[PDB]
Amino acid sequence: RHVVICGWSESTLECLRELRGSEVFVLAEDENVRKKVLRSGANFVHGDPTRVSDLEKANVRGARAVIVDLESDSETIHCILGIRKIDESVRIIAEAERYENIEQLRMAGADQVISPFVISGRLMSRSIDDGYEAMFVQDVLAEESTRRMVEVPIPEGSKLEGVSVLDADIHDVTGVIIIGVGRGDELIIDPPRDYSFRAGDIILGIGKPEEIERLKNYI
Amino acid sequence: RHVVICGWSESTLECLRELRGSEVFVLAEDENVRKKVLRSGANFVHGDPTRVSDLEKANVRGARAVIVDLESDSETIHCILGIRKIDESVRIIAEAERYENIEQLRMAGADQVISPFVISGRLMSRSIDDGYEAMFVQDVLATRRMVEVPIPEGSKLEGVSVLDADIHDVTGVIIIGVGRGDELIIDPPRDYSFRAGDIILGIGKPEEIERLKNYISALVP
Ligand SMILES: [Ca+2]
Ligand SMILES: [Ca+2]
Repeated sequence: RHVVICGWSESTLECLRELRGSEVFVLAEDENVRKKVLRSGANFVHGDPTRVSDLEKANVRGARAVIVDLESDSETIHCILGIRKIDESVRIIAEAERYENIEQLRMAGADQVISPFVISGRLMSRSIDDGYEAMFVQDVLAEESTRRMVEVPIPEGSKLEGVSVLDADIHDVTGVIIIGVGRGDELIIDPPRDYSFRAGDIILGIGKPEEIERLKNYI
Repeated sequence: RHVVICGWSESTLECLRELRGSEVFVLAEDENVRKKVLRSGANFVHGDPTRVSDLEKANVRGARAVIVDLESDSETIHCILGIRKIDESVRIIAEAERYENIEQLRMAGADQVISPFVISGRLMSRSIDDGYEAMFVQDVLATRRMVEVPIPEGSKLEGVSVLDADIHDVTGVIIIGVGRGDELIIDPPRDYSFRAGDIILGIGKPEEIERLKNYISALVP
């Protein structure tokens, strides 16, 4: 389908770059960003992210997801309320500028809130002696990285359905390091050898392209 | 030792929550942030982070590290230059508001640059279907968290390989990578050989982390 981005910022620019090859619509009030937006691989809709009519024009209804990052947390929350009037099921991902506004965004309808400064501050605290942890985080989240983090869903009828982590022996078989399994609303990091996989489970792993393809085929 | 923070923002506020117990000096020009800075646990120094005299009284010389986060790109650069006039080796970690200034920051002397909007933008792109990757980055940076453990001189594993070390089964800590020199080796091969100085990046619970520390300690009287 398509993804809709509300607001044009250093965060949303990086997001668009990472969605290369995907259809994207960017909705913003500053008409001067159209060229960069087009060059960046997306369609640009000039409008107000807090206005239902404009959110509808940017094709919010039925979108795979809507990403929101307006200049202010107050503007961001108004946009979320607006999206929910159009599609109460579409996934909404919003950026919070200040920690004190996170819950407000969730209440408005955000399914996920990303707080750049909370992540940066935590990384700052972990970088007093060296920068390996920050390096790890920034790199595995990049689609272009040689060894990156991938999400692989366990399809219905998978050979691993009902199979334990131990028996799946994924790392030796694929080369992919399993960091966690997403099931329902939670994430199980380093699942016990006992853990039994289920269809619908999301395997979070790290590996090179080759190893990733192997995991997909294995799964 | 002690850590110095230049400037004040939501990022340094969060950093402080993480550095509790450690001695921290915050140097900032807007006197309006003094209240919050003291409540966060840091000693406050009102001054110009771009001025050598103010950086010196904030204890930059000999610090463990200096974290720099100023709104101005130019000011961040000026701050780094000031730090380098005082201490040529102290670790400098700077925040970049815009991707385009990352290299100017390194040119000035920053050892590391953190780009909040790059990390956020990538997480946005990875969160289209679900939020597990974001859930990961959160749960690990704050039962199980990511940790760095240095291989000491004369360490038991100093010379042993990943296959032989079988650290995950022995400690329960999952090894996500090894830091050596200035390169990070993610998921070290079976043939990889631990060396003194290496930094092991792992995810585990406090007890599993402790097991790793002892499994890695040096054989010294
Ligand atoms: Ca933003
Ligand atoms: Ca900042």
